[PDB]
Amino acid sequence: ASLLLHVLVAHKLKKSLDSIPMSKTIKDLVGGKSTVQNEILGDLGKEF
Amino acid sequence: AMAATATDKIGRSVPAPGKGILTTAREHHSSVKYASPNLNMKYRKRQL
Ligand SMILES: *P(=O)(O)OCC(C)(C)[C@@H](O)C(=O)NCCC(=O)NCCS
Repeated sequence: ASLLLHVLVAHKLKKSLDSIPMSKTIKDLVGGKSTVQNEILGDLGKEF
Repeated sequence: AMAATATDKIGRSVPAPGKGILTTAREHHSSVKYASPNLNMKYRKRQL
């Protein structure tokens, strides 16, 4: 589930796996862009 | 009687609504112990 979540969040923000550290939160990585937070949460709900 | 526009502040969500228009009610209460002739229409009229 760690490979699957890393890849889905990385592909959404359009960044390589190394760019997104797993220690950070979705709200953190997104900056203030709540439009992109709502997409990642919708994608994680669709997935798991 | 009035028509105003306001931006908000530093942000990263274009579609997020904010409170800049609160500024239409801006006024200064530091010194307010005694009523202000300028607010009294009889005074304004006398001066005219
Ligand atoms: P983020 O926390 O800004 O969320 C994104 C959003 C699109 C869900 C949100 O900002 C929102 O509800 N925007 C529309 C707000 C609104 O109705 N403003 C008036 C014209 S649509």
